[PDB]
Amino acid sequence: KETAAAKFERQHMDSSTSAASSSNYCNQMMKSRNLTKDRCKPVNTFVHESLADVQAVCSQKNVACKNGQTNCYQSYSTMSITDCRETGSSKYPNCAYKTTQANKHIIVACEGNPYVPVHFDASV
Repeated sequence: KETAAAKFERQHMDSSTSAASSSNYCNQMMKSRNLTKDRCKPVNTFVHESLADVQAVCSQKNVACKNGQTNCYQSYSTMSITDCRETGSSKYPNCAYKTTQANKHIIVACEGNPYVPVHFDASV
């Protein structure tokens, strides 16, 4: 079955674009990445960087995860990201999101060997 590292790439990476180009970006990407298959996921962030730069965060600033775990890392640099949050008209299966583009540091949780990101914690 899908690994946790492959699932983080499917849910959070979009190296093919530099930034969201229109208000429809979240609607199209949440659907195409299959995140609205069983239900509408309420929030999700896409990161518009190369996978090598996001995997490198695992060896950057170790910080506590919002749930208290200590295998989280904060990127030293800000990154281009897109926040997708479910709107008031969202109704399964036609899930609807608001697209917000921003430049922030990201926080991920890492595991394994190679040690790579497997959960997107927060952006700050």
